[PDB]
Amino acid sequence: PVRRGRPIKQKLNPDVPMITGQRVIDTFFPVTKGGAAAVPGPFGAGKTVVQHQIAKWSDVDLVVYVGCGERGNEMTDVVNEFPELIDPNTGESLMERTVLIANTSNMPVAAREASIYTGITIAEYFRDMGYDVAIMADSTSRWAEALREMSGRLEEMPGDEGYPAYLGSRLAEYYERSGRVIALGSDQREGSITAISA
Amino acid sequence: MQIGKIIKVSGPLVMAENMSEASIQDMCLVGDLGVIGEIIEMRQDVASIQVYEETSGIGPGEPVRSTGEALSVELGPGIISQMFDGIQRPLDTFMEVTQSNFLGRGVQLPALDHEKQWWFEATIEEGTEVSAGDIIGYVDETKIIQHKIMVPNGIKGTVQKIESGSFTIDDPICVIETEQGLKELTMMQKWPVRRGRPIKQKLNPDVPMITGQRVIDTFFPVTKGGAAAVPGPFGAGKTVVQHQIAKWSDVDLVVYVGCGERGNEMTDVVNEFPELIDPNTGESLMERTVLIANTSNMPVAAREASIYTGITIAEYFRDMGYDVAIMADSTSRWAEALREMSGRLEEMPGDEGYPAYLGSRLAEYYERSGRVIALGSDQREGSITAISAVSPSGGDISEPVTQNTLRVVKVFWGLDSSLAQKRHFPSINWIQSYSLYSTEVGRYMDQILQQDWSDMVTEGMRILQEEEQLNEIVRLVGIDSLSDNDRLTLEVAKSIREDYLQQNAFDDVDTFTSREKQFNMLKVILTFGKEARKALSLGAYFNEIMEGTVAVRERISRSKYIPEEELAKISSINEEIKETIQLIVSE
Amino acid sequence: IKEYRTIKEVVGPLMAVEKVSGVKYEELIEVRMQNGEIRRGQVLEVQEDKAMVQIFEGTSGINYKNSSVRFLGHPLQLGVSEDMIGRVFDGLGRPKDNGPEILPEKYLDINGEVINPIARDYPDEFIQTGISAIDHLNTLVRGQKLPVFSGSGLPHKELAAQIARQATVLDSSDDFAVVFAAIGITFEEAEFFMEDFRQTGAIDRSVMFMNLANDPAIERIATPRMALTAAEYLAYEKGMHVLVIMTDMTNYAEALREISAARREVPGRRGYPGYLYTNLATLFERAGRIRGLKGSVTQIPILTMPEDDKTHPIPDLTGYITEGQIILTRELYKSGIQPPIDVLPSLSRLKDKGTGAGKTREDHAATMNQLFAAYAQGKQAKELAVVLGESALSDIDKIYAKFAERFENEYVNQGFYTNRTITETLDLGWELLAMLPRTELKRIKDDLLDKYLP
Amino acid sequence: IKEYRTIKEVVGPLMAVEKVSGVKYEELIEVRMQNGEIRRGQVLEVQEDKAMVQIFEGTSGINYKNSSVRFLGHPLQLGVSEDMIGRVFDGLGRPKDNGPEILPEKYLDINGEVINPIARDYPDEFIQTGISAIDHLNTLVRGQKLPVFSGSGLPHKELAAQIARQATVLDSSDDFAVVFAAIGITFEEAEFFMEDFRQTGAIDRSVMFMNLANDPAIERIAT
Repeated sequence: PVRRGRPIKQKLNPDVPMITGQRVIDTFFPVTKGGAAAVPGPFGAGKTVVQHQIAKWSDVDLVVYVGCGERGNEMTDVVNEFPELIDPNTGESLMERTVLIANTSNMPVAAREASIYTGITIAEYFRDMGYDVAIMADSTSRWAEALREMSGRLEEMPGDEGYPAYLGSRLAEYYERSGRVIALGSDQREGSITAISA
Repeated sequence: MQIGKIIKVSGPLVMAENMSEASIQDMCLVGDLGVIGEIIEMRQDVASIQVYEETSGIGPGEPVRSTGEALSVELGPGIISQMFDGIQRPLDTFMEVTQSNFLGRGVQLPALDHEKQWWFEATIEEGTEVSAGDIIGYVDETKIIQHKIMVPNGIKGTVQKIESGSFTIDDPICVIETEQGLKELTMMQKWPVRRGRPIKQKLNPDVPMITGQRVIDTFFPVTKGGAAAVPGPFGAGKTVVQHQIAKWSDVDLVVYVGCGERGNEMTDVVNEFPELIDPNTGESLMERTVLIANTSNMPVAAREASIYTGITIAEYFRDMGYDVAIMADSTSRWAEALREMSGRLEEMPGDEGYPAYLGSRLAEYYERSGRVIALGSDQREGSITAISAVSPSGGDISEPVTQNTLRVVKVFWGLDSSLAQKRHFPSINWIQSYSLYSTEVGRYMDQILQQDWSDMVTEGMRILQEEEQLNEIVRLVGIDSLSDNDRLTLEVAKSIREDYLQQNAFDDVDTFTSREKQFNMLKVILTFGKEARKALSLGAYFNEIMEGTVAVRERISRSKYIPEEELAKISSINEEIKETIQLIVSE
Repeated sequence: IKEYRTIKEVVGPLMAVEKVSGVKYEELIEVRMQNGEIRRGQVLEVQEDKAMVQIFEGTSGINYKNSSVRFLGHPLQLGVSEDMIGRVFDGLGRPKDNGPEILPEKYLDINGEVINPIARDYPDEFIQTGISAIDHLNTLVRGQKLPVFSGSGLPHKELAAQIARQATVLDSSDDFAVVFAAIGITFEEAEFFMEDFRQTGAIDRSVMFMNLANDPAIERIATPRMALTAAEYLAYEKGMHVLVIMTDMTNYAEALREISAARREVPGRRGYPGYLYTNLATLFERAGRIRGLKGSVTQIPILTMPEDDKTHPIPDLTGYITEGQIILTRELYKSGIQPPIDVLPSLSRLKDKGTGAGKTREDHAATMNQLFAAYAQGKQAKELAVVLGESALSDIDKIYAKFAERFENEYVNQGFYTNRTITETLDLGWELLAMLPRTELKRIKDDLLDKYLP
Repeated sequence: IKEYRTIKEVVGPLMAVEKVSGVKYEELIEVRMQNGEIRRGQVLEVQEDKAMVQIFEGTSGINYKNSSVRFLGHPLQLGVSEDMIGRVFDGLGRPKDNGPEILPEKYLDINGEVINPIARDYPDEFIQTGISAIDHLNTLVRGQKLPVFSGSGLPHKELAAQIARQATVLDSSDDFAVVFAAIGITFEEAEFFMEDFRQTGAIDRSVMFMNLANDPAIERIAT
């Protein structure tokens, strides 16, 4: 199920810092394996180039890019410039270690809401195998506007700026599923899901 | 006996069938527990009850019993020196019967002691035709107050049998032959808290209440039957001013009502109020005080009906011919409970998240206080003076409940935290406070002591208002660059502040200042200003006045400690001031 | 108990059960599905033979035809016992840690009962938190409701953990305990508490109720009532000095609006329920002393002010039920001040009850007002220095400016693992007053200067 | 004449009378309670044999079964007469000055009628109020709607009393009258006007309608 986390032995404290390669992050504002990080990414700030640097020079084993209600023109850029990224060690295409999810803005609303839950569920499957996964959510703001649309379709009580009153609980359920945990099994292998959102 | 059956329980709302005999606003006992509830809506035999206590553990099929009466209050011997909640449950007896320090739900106890033996001394004569309010006897309930037994409303007939003996509040003490037939009367009567006690005639209060507090009784006086609003900012000593009014005011009874309060603030009232000592009798102040105590955790209806219970009790003693003083703390926390009750009824939100009838409920409260002509052939007079405290979050006085309160009341004692930090007690802002009785009280004052008291208060206030304008100029140019007339005005105002406005409630003599002591104290201060100003226009420097008037100014400063039987020592200051000033200009 | 197989409607987290009798309001239910999954629930409304229930875990995957409902016949209860000290429980009291399950002495409703106003006792004795900003300037008193106002991302979890370790009563004949209630916090904060409480041995003096952020919203609302029920049991029945710490109280209000939005109820200010003031008062007023009883309940609720605004409904309504606040500012945290406690907007309404000789030294209130007034002019001169340079500052204005700098780095900034006794805090306050000349110290009496001033 | 003992529902300030006939909108009613208390009310909605009414004095303590409703058949009216000059009435128009009630010439709906735009005349003559600012900087004219904006605590109470005494026309070829309407004011404020009007003799050429703050809001609207 896409709205239900995968069972684990126990969740651990995320303490191993993730080697992102970027000097500004790894020195002053780092993120550990299984930690979370938010990115505004305004116009002209070059967040497109930054996301690729975190997607290529990160010691994670798998990358899950999720687009929750993104603009189409922006989305077709990510579609094109992702199989071009070369792997630092092997040298093959980055798609050999990447599961991509793409939703256009004019696409069905429920697909844009279930997008953030699909990638985190797939990342949990690779995490149970013992790999360190990293899921990139861009842009989580458009996913919040998808909830605001579904809340209006169900005639729910308005919250702040129209967003539903359970917007915080839905966000909490998302980031709480990611992290450095101990997968199920008789060997107690460890995996991690580092969450980066725009 | 008619019993209803619960058909629905949804949160604080419980609906019951077989309620045809019950009427709107009647109290009920809901469920096996019997939790207190009130009928809000009623359609056919099915009534909609708003339960006041917790409804957890209550389901359909449980019995519901209607008391056959709205929220009432028992009025008889045993009501004084008792601490009740909003619905007038005796906290003292409740704790003993429960044998626990907590409040269990479903525990129903009578407000008064229906088993205590009181000696009823009958003053009425047999064969007398009596109406509502006619006094048939009395009971010495406390050492300070004599509880007077009066004929309840609706009873009108001829007394047939009256006897003096020790009875309970349930035993019939008198038999009256009404037009319908014989009816018995006891020492205790019930009355709905949401209905005002009938009066013969309402009179405007033109007699000032003697609180003994100089700043109040002089500049911002309240009248017997008026209403004063006090805002409570932390650290301003509202408790001290409330205590001084409760014990020094010339009122027969004092009713203290706690609508809502922090458990530690309400505990401060429960401990410190019984320790107040009535000055005349020397007994405890509770011997003439009825206290009502609620907290935030207590039911909202008890918090909302707190001021209506306390003012009904005050009306009960008002009809006997007594002067009662009712103090509510806080009306703001009462308004919060009112808004929560409004939310339970799904009512439409008014201005600033308050029910649209917020001003009406406040007007219905203060319009029950005042000097009235009570019922009965005696045509005796009684009064109720309201001293309500307003607590606004952030200290803003523009909050709805204060502006609606100030639209009705005529007195306002603006407490100031900045004055309390300067050790200025009572911390009452003399520029922001006001009283609309100042003109009528001034006429009363000039008549009783045959002096121009009204012209002195206006001058004393004019000097204080001139000090404020000078302080703004002082901050810009300095104190030294002022005329000697301006320098004298600042010292005259400093004398009014330190020697008159400031009084210590703990000092044995300074805690209370009689009316004649207030007159001579303000006169010697104004007399010094007149004689100094007159000599200042004769070529005398301001420094020269202060040099040769050190001994007299100190005697003026310590005039607040002169005993009441030594006011001649405060009257001779004027003759000393006159001789000293003219001696200075002669040199 | 018999099972009911009549489920007429399933609409969201609510569920309609029919043909039942003897069902009461707010009682617990258990739902057995086709799969056999067990899910707790609570009755929200019952009329005639119908009954409306709300499931905690959710309503996903439930078939109305092939499911059953069991009515336990009791509301939400907590098995209180003296063995709860040293154990970690979930939101509703189940053993969260891997320890032996306790044998309940009794079961109590989480709502409790209201304290009799004449039975409540005034706060008197002083509680030493070991923090100079909370022991000297904003003293804590037995039975006081003194909250902490913080911001999102500010070190309020280290502060709450520090007070739980250092809180003590200076009397020998007493038992001290802490009831730490985590409310809708993340795993990383929950891991920080449970690990720190066992690292310093503070868990041996604490009863922890850990409620996560992904836990159901019902458990988030029940978590305070659960912990407060165990708090009143240890204090009023076992006679212990109980200190209650709640975090996060903003998450509690966020759970009320989420529930209020599901109940289709009308919102009040800022969408929060109109009964937020009363629902919070139900929790904060469950504290204080009781006549004849040695135990007491003291509450330190920690809440995060949304948008760092004090006029927000959550911090505003809390000020109407509590007796002060402890403000945490980001500016002090930017300068490494730990704990970042701004003493200017913080206050304790009952601070005068636990000071003076016999509860502290004779110079507690005197140095409090002098340090407060000196730190005011110091930050006033610092703010005035940015506007018109450092040239316009006078000699005393530069002295007070250096005072405010040292008052932050040496007095307030003590570290989250430094337990200053009350004597060290007062002696340190006199050391900082030594910067100012004796002429500036007007409030302190001349007899006190000759005795303590270095 | 007809007395209706069929009260179906009592929901808040509103009652529901069933099996009724001939009830019109805004019709004034009169509720006879089971304890002899009489409360008057107004009709807000009427359909089929049902009727929704609103009680002025409130709904407290009303038992649906043992209470009756009397439909008077007339809307809110006022007993107009020349004998109203020098008398004090309440919000509903009933006597208040402890004086003998007077018989009226006719009854008129308080809603009034709209003046025909062609039959209306322009204001033509000024009114002497005795106040310098009202008679010079500003000017009052016969038929003008000139309000006084004030605030809480301001002496707008004494000003309205001053104008009522000093209002006259020069020369006084025709009669001058003053209709004073007190709307939801306190008792001491209402007792101020009554004592001031009788002391100065301004009551002799004025009619006073006094509605207190503790009076029902319906009376405050009809005042």
